[PDB]
Amino acid sequence: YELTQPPSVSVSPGQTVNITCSGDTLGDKYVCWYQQKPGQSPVLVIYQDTKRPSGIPERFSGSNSGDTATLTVSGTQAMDEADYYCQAWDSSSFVFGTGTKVTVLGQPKANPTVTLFPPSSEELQANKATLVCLISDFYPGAVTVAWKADGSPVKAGVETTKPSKQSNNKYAASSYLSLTPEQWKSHRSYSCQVTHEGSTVEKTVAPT
Amino acid sequence: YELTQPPSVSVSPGQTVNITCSGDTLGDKYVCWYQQKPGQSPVLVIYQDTKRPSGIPERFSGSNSGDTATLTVSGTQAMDEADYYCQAWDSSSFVFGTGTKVTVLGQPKANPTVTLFPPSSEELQANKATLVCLISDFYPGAVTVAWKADGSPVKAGVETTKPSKQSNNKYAASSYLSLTPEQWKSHRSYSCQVTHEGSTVEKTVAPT
Amino acid sequence: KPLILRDCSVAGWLLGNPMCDEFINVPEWSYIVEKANPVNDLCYPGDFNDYEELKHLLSRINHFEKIQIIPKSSWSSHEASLGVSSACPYQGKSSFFRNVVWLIKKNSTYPTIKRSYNNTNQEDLLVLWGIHHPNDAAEQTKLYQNPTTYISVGTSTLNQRLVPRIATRSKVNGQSGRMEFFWTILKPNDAINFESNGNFIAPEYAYKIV
Amino acid sequence: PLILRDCSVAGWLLGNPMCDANPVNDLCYPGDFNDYEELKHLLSRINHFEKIQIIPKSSWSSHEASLGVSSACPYQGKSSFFRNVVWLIKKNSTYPTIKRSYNNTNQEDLLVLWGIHHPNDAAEQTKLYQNPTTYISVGTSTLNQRLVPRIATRSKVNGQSGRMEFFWTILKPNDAINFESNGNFIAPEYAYKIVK
Amino acid sequence: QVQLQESGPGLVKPSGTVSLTCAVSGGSISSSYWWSWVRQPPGKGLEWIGEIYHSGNTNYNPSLKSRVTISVDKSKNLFSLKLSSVTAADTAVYYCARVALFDILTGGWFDPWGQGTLVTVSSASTKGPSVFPLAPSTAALGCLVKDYFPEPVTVSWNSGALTSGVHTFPAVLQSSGLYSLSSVVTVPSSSLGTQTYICNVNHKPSNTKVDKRVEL
Amino acid sequence: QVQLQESGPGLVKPSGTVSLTCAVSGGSISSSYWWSWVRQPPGKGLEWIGEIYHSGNTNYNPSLKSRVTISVDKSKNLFSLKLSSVTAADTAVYYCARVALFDILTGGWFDPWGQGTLVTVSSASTKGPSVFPLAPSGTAALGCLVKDYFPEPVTVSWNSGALTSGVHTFPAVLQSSGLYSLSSVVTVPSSSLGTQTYICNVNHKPSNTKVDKRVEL
Ligand SMILES: *[C@@H]1O[C@H](CO[C@@H]2O[C@@H](C)[C@@H](O)[C@@H](O)[C@@H]2O)[C@@H](O[C@@H]2O[C@H](CO)[C@@H](O)[C@H](O)[C@H]2NC(C)=O)[C@H](O)[C@H]1NC(C)=O
Repeated sequence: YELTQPPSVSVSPGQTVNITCSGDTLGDKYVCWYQQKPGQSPVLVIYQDTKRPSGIPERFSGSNSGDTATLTVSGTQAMDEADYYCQAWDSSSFVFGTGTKVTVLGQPKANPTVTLFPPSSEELQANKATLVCLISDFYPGAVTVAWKADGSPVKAGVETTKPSKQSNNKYAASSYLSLTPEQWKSHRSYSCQVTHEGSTVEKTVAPT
Repeated sequence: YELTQPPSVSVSPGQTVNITCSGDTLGDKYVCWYQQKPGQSPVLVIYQDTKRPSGIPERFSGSNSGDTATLTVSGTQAMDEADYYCQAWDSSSFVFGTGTKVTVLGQPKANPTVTLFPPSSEELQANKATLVCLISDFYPGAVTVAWKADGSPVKAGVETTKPSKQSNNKYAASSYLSLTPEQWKSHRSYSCQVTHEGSTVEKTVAPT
Repeated sequence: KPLILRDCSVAGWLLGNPMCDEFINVPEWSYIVEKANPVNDLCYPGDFNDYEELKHLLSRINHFEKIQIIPKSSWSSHEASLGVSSACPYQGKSSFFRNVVWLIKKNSTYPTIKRSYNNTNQEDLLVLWGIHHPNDAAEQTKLYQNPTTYISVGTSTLNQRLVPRIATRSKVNGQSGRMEFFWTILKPNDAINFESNGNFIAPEYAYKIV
Repeated sequence: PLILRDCSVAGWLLGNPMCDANPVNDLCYPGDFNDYEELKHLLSRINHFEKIQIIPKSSWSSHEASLGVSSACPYQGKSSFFRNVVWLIKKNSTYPTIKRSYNNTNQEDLLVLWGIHHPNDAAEQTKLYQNPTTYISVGTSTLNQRLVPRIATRSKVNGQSGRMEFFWTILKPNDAINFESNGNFIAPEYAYKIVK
Repeated sequence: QVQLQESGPGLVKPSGTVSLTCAVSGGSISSSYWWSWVRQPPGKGLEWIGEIYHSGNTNYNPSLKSRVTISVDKSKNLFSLKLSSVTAADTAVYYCARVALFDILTGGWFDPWGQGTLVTVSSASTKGPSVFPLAPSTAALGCLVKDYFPEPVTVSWNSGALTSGVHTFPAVLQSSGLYSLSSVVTVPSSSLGTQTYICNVNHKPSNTKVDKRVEL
Repeated sequence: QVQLQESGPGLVKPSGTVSLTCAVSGGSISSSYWWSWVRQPPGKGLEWIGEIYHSGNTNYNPSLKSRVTISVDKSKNLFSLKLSSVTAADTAVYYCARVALFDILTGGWFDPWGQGTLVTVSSASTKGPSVFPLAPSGTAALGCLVKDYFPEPVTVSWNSGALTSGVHTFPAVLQSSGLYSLSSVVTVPSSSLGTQTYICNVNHKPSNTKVDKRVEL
């Protein structure tokens, strides 16, 4: 059983934000919601679809219908910026959603700049090959990176960092594709696709 | 349960017209009748076989026996020209008749002229193929259009407009047979049969 | 154990008035009595012949039991479920007394009914039946097809022939017609005979008494 | 003879999970048992008592017959319900109208039990049965019952702010019991053969 | 007098759900009446969908029973319709009506009706029309205005100069979800070679203006 | 108020066993609650491991059932977790939590959670990094790749601290080998390429690594 969430959502301070959670016949199950801030433990904000624990502000509310559960935060505040998870139960297993990052907009939106480096000639001599994709100067700090080899998706050998705040307060991230010299020459093209706020930017390198 | 009605009837002004409704063992059921004018809601004229609602003129009457119910309108007027439906109940379901269009003859009978257009040379290049059958200058405004491919009936891809009044007050209607360029060339002939007042007129086209 | 009625009258409960509010779990009773003033008597308006006598009779009774004597499905030439009225609603739709059957015409025909039930029990049977007095001639044809009709009920101690009085009457519970209900005590080994070509309200359930 | 300990008569008939005089537990999910005293009197003069299945739980192909459970009736640490009766709830986003009838073709009287759930609030009514306004119709040749669920928040008994009302009747041989409901129906699966 | 009023989304995408509500004024939902939904596709017959009683009791059309739901809100004095998994065949005008029982026998009559509301089932979005010539072999010629969305399209001939013998047919909704119509003009055969004919198609929703000359 | 507290090693060699214990305060284990373990790898989602009741009854995640065990000590008011045959994929923050049943329906909610504890699964030891040039192809971007070092941190400067503008040093990444890696980039005008020399200064004190690399064109 899978609970699907959007990876990230944005909301201006004072506005209302929606967090969705999808699963098969979710409307028959009771859903719960947890808030997690960086470096802290999850906090129950909504249990049993619509119920609030004591000490939880009234602006938090939840609902469930069909195959989609929704956490709603009205009059959102800066302290509400966190990761949010939904959870349900199915066949002797508790299931957590993939998680949604909620950003309260405190600065203008910035597009990411993408730089892709092919393996250096020196690394190839050491019988190694690492593709480096650098992502910087973007807001909010949410990003999806996808690697492509000859137009086909790549999962093996991909390692990616979590977005981190720069000095300017604009987030940055990096992604590495580790290959062998043989694998590197095997394909004719490689791509580093970076998705940020519905916009996808890619860079390309070719083995010569 | 099916309730069958005649598709159309004609009647001179001042004369009496009868509208029949047929179904299995209809004589045991109470039948109701509704008047509907174009773009308006149905209007109850007869309920419980013979009863008239308040505001309904006395010249309207109904009867039921055997397997056929009859709506009767004596001294018909121009304001009585409308569609009429019968209605009954059977096995937890309400059932409406197929409907009868009652035309009060306000002008001489006119035969329809039928023109069938093959797909245009421009449309075929746009990877489309539409046969257009145009029917015009006929009275009363009642028509049955049937499409044939190599003499065989066609229902799929058929769309037909309801008869509409021209400037001269003679009704017109149109029917479309939508095909793919492949489907169009597959057969050697296509036909548009038009039935009006017991008389059938047809036109034929062939891909050349 | 005694049967104390609430809201529903004796006639209403015996006939099986849908509108009767009563929870009832034990089908074994000694006797049956109604409240001094019943809220609903008959859902379809009409009269109950020898009502006072019947109520008195069902008071001093040692055992009261309900039994099915003529199954509704046994009417193979007539329609036993379609006949209903808005005066006796059930779950929003038209219905009828549960314990008696409102027979109406099947197709364009209402064949003459010849049915007889013999009391093979060891107890006296309380059998109820009725006649429908329709609104007008048009309704007579609509329900029973035949214009001039009759109901014949015979036992060893009873000889009855009924003719429906067709007349428009004031609307009670939305009905301009009426129904007249009759009853007799069928002794063990005695049989009751029914004959009708229309307007017959036939029994389905009777009551064993001691 | 069957001498019961700790569990009540109502508890044993319904199938209280912890159950298998003064009873510690009457109903695990809080509520009432109508005509309880009368039932006990009836179950006194019995020569033979036997349990029978009249409506298989698997026969509910359009409704959910196992998911509905409460913490008030625990079993092995997890939520459960009365064994002999079925807590029907919505399957997917739908609760189709129930029209079910069982006819007693045995030679003995049948003790049939059923119930209605009075949910905590409106939000719970929709969650369990989907349909907002609902009813239960129970009919025999001698019985006519129509129930409407009373939606109200009540004091927590066994952790529940809702209640259940249970009913019973004696189904005579050749007599049939009919059920109709679009929600809040706690349906019988097992009935009891009794002999005077 | 009792009045009934339908309202809801007039455009619904395929596999989606038609969601309608019927407001009742001048009377109470809590009556001996039943409340029903009836639909009618353009230029076709009436079809009973289902009904509901204030107690919650419902009855549906068996052919629709799989994907239909009817509920009632006594507090707001309305009842509603839900039709899921919709197709092009579900494009119709939807009526709500009040149903009254006969004094004797099953069934009832529908009075009064609501004004009705059109629900279009199409996955289409704003699109400009293609225009093709309907060339003649008196004679008849016209223009075919195909695959546009949504309504309406206005067609004139020679910039409004040619109006006699001109008939512009109603639009039809194809199974693809795109509308189509034609505009024809009947003319004498001898005039064909000596006269030029130009149709002027206009589709405001997409701001499309197409002029097409019909040749021989 | 009920408080839960995780405790355990935090460093585990591959093929070894992660052994954690959860102390329960403010409440008794012998309750109607269930007691659960949940883990989260860095920058990833929550994953349910399993649960236990005070009677000893358990339920596990089917994907972990092969190598996971959960026990409970009613007397010491704690419950514990054993995860054997561990890999780099088992490096995560582990939470213990209290689970309460809904009044109606299956399932439950998690409250309260423990503070959590990090368990690192890596056979890695102190290792020096390799340094490779990231040559460029209006401005241009060039950098240095600092690969396969342990442990943190690594500092990178450019032209011995003379060049600080346009310099961005990215955070480290934890590879599946258990070894860190990062990059340091600097954006410079394209025209200056060839008329200017750029040198990155990688330093990894734990291995006494001082590497200067000139990024060519
Ligand atoms: C967030 O979503 C709500 C939607 O409200 C409903 O609840 C959801 C859980 C889901 O079931 C939706 O399908 C529901 O519509 C938005 O608020 C609604 O907006 C609609 C207009 O589309 C309006 O008709 C409703 O009245 C609104 N309801 C409320 C309570 O405000 C809201 O706009 C969404 N916010 C964002 C930022 O997308």
